[PDB]
Amino acid sequence: MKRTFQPSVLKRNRSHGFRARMATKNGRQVLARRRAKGRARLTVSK
Amino acid sequence: XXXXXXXXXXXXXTASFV
Amino acid sequence: MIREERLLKVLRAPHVSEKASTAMEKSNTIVLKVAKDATKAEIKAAVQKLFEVEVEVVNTLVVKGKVKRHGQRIGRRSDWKKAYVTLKEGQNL
Amino acid sequence: AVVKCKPTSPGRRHVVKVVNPELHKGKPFAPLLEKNSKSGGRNNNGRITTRHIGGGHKQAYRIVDFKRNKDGIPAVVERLEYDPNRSANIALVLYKDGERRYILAPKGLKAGDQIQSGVDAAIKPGNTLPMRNIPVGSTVHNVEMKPGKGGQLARSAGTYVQIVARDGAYVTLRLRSGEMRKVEADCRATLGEVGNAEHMLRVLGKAGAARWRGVRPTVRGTAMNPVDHPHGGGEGRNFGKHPVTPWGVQTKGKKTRSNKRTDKFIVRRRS
RNA sequence: AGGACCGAACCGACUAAUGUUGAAAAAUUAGCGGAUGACUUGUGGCUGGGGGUGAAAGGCCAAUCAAACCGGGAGAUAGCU
RNA sequence: GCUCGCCGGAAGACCAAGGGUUCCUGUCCAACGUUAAUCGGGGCAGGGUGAGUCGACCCCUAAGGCGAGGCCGAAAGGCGUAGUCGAUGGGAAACAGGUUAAUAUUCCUGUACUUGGUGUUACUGCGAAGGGGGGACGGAGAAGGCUAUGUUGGCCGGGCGACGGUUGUCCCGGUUUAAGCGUGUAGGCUGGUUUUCCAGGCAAAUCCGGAAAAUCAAGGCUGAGGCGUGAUGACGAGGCACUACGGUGCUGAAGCAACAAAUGCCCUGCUUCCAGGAAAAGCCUCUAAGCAUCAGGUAACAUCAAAUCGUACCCCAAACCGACACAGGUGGUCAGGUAGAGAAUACCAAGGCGCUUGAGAGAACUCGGGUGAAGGAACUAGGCAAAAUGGUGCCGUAACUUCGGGAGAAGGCACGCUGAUAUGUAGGUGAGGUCCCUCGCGGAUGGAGCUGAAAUCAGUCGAAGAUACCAGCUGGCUGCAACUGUUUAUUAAAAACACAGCACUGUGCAAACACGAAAGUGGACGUAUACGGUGUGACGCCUGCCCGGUGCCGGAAGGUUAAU
Ligand SMILES: [Mg+2]
Ligand SMILES: [Mg+2]
Ligand SMILES: [Mg+2]
Ligand SMILES: [Mg+2]
Ligand SMILES: [Mg+2]
Ligand SMILES: [Mg+2]
Ligand SMILES: [Mg+2]
Ligand SMILES: [Mg+2]
Ligand SMILES: [Mg+2]
Ligand SMILES: [Mg+2]
Ligand SMILES: [Mg+2]
Ligand SMILES: [Mg+2]
Ligand SMILES: [Mg+2]
Ligand SMILES: [Mg+2]
Ligand SMILES: [Mg+2]
Ligand SMILES: [Mg+2]
Ligand SMILES: [Mg+2]
Ligand SMILES: [Mg+2]
Ligand SMILES: [Mg+2]
Ligand SMILES: [Mg+2]
Ligand SMILES: [Mg+2]
Ligand SMILES: [Mg+2]
Ligand SMILES: [Mg+2]
Ligand SMILES: [Mg+2]
Ligand SMILES: [Mg+2]
Ligand SMILES: [Mg+2]
Ligand SMILES: [Mg+2]
Ligand SMILES: [Mg+2]
Ligand SMILES: [Mg+2]
Ligand SMILES: [Mg+2]
Ligand SMILES: [Mg+2]
Ligand SMILES: [Mg+2]
Ligand SMILES: [Mg+2]
Ligand SMILES: [Mg+2]
Ligand SMILES: [Mg+2]
Ligand SMILES: [Mg+2]
Ligand SMILES: [Mg+2]
Ligand SMILES: [Mg+2]
Ligand SMILES: [Mg+2]
Ligand SMILES: [Mg+2]
Ligand SMILES: [Mg+2]
Ligand SMILES: [Mg+2]
Ligand SMILES: [Mg+2]
Ligand SMILES: [Mg+2]
Ligand SMILES: [Mg+2]
Ligand SMILES: [Mg+2]
Ligand SMILES: [Mg+2]
Ligand SMILES: [Mg+2]
Ligand SMILES: [Mg+2]
Ligand SMILES: [Mg+2]
Ligand SMILES: [Mg+2]
Ligand SMILES: [Mg+2]
Ligand SMILES: [Mg+2]
Ligand SMILES: [Mg+2]
Repeated sequence: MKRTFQPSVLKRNRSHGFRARMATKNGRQVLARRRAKGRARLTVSK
Repeated sequence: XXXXXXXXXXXXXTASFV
Repeated sequence: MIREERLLKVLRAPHVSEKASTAMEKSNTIVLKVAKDATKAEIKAAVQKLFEVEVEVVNTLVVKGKVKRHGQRIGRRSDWKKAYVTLKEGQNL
Repeated sequence: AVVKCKPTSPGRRHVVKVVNPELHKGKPFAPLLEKNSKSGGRNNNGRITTRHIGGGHKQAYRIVDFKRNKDGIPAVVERLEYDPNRSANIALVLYKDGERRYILAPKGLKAGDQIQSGVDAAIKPGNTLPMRNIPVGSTVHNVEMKPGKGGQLARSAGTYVQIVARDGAYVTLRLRSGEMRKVEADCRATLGEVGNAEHMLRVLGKAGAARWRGVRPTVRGTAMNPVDHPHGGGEGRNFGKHPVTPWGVQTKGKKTRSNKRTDKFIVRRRS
């Protein structure tokens, strides 16, 4: 049966990519939180 | 060499009303 | 393409595979490892000047590095660019 | 002509079509076309602000000359074309200098007729004149409210207004709603009735026809749950609540007009 | 001509059996309904939580919904176990 | 390696998305594989994707996003103009053959094509952020002309049959060739050519659109396909020699015609219908300002340049989404033979596989099946289930009806094979030949040769001729909903929801209303023959009385009454 995750790189980058996150301050606050936590992968972009 | 565990659980049965 | 300084860093190493050996015998084409950022043009100029040989055409491809493991640690080989440089008929290296 | 189809299949039994052989069967005049993207009844916030809108066949908009300011230039009707954006039919007119435009087709208009606009035009169907120069009691349509703004009143098929009186710079008009209204005498109007008067005789006949018009199904509030609509539901079919609207405003009689800026022009409201 | 007929692809999911620590966190087999249309589908897009969307079942909104998810107030409070 | 079995509108082949080295070779068997494993999509080490013409990218825009200034908003921010992004759409160009363990429209051979830059030469009105044309568009249906492709015959090569016959009307295989270039065919569309005038196309315009007049019986545009060329080539059954079972090298016959035939092409056509069916740029053309010696334009040569990025492999699956090497899910392209209406179905071709434990035994019981004496729903909440019906042609077909239906109503008859009518029928296709041509891919005759139903009569076997697979059970009364449709993804598909229709009511357009602190947007680029809300729910006959209560509408004299 069709599961929930149907991958698509273009949709994936346009939704959660670095430039989509940084477009707004709230997304920029996500980067600030992940930088503070020390995440190896900041965003979903490859 | 990297085993793990997972459990979600589901709920269903019959009636107990008499 | 015209600067002698740029050209001297374009060629990295020759390729010594079985395919390269066949290229020497059959179609007079040399397989080289070049800088990842290099363009077909400049490569033609560098080989023509540093080897005194006439080049017909140069086709390039990008080899993706392999993912390996050193013990229990993940790792990746570097990407590199492979150039197939076809020499004009008669000339040999 | 109004023709009823024989009931050779359910969904065709009650369809009644209005067929006018005089309408042009070819393609529209290309230079007058522009995109008209659908909205789905959704505003710039993306929310539905008017329900029961969505889908339907794609339609292109025809630029209709609602101003009629080519004064003194006679025009001849080349053909009548169907317009999906309105119930009335439109007329492609050709002026004597070569200009083409789309106009509303009045009742008696036909190919080869001659129309004229301006203060010195004759009072004849299809002619546009300032309404100060039209005899009282005449029947007109596509009536402008403000000088140069364009016609806005009585534009749908078969509609018209009556000039019942003239007094100084104002006239009193009886609109299709029956209200008597004052409009500036310098406003223009087109003589005659709007064509396609048989439009009320058509029967679409089936749900698919309304879907072709971009009309989505309407669900009665009494069929909903209390969380969704004030009429809510209840076991079986229960009502017991003075009629309302999806947002609590009382329907079935409560008046909602509150302008205070245009009432000065209403000498008698409709009844 | 047809929200026409029959019936594959395709969409749907009415009956029964099997499955119920499954082949499977809703399936398979034999049947069944629609099948030029209010059809179906690909790729993008828009609507965000007392809000959305809903041919309306309190349905759906990432195996979740009479108020999603994540973090915080927070060691809420718990005359109860 | 030889058999056997399964799929073959897939369980084959090629892709997109997604994955990311799983691809190929060597080597190894700890772990991984639901068993062993010498094997593997496992471990290790090397190798492997080559693009002016394939995509991405680039130019162009859709929905939509962002958005200088701007408008709005406690702040954050929201909306939005000019703009700038954004394909799932529009824009220049490559084909065949060969070759690697793994790549190939990317590599070699052969033969092509496109767009720019530069130079030379000749002839020369050019030129926009402007204007026009074009690009440019729906659904359904009907044929006709074609090709892919198949069949048969001919031709070429091989064969004379592990047991009856097989020099024969016999058996097997092959009979292949592209883009490009030339011709412009079937056919579709449109009257054409000059001169003249003109408040229009934001100015101008020689263009477009107009008015008149003249003259021509034609001209132009589009477009399949075929044919020729490409091609004295390539490919080609097979052959002999060598050799590491590979292979390598050389040679290499015929390479035609008829018929049938698409869901593919002419066709973005034609016809018809209402629900009335993108944009922009490239491209063509027209002139402004600014140059008119110049620049620039056109044409012919020569010449440069066409970068960068993807390119292995899987892709209905063991490589993607499902924790699994999970009986699930996943868009596009390709469409062989016999039977058949068919992409159903059965058996097969090319090709790919036998589903990662098996071996015995042949108990109960369970699952999936097969058959059944006599009876035939007595079973059972309930004919659930199972069984039965099932095709084509023809005959025949009721109440009722909105005259369409009901209806495939029910019910019945005939179906194989052989011969004859007729050594293949009617039909379809149509060569040669013979006339005619202002002459060609021509027209008219002509009928050879191929292809081919269907019927009747006679005979003939079977217990059964729609013999398998495939493939309606039917009828009567009645409740409910008119109908098609929608719904509780995952215990409810209904009488529930929707529905056309009907009525009431609001709404005069800075509309009502709705989303928004607001700007604004939707309603609608609509205007009462319109839109919103409510209830009812085709159609037919109809919808009685009550305004006291509660709402709503109208009135405004009086009583009462806030801030002030
Ligand atoms: Mg490349
Ligand atoms: Mg409505
Ligand atoms: Mg209604
Ligand atoms: Mg309910
Ligand atoms: Mg709600
Ligand atoms: Mg409520
Ligand atoms: Mg009740
Ligand atoms: Mg139907
Ligand atoms: Mg049916
Ligand atoms: Mg099945
Ligand atoms: Mg079916
Ligand atoms: Mg059906
Ligand atoms: Mg859920
Ligand atoms: Mg709450
Ligand atoms: Mg606690
Ligand atoms: Mg606290
Ligand atoms: Mg088989
Ligand atoms: Mg087949
Ligand atoms: Mg099949
Ligand atoms: Mg990929
Ligand atoms: Mg690996
Ligand atoms: Mg392998
Ligand atoms: Mg093991
Ligand atoms: Mg491996
Ligand atoms: Mg700003
Ligand atoms: Mg595309
Ligand atoms: Mg090359
Ligand atoms: Mg052929
Ligand atoms: Mg013998
Ligand atoms: Mg079709
Ligand atoms: Mg490949
Ligand atoms: Mg391969
Ligand atoms: Mg699987
Ligand atoms: Mg398995
Ligand atoms: Mg047994
Ligand atoms: Mg028996
Ligand atoms: Mg037996
Ligand atoms: Mg018995
Ligand atoms: Mg018996
Ligand atoms: Mg009985
Ligand atoms: Mg009993
Ligand atoms: Mg009984
Ligand atoms: Mg039953
Ligand atoms: Mg059965
Ligand atoms: Mg059946
Ligand atoms: Mg009863
Ligand atoms: Mg129903
Ligand atoms: Mg009823
Ligand atoms: Mg739906
Ligand atoms: Mg359910
Ligand atoms: Mg459903
Ligand atoms: Mg169900
Ligand atoms: Mg009802
Ligand atoms: Mg009553």
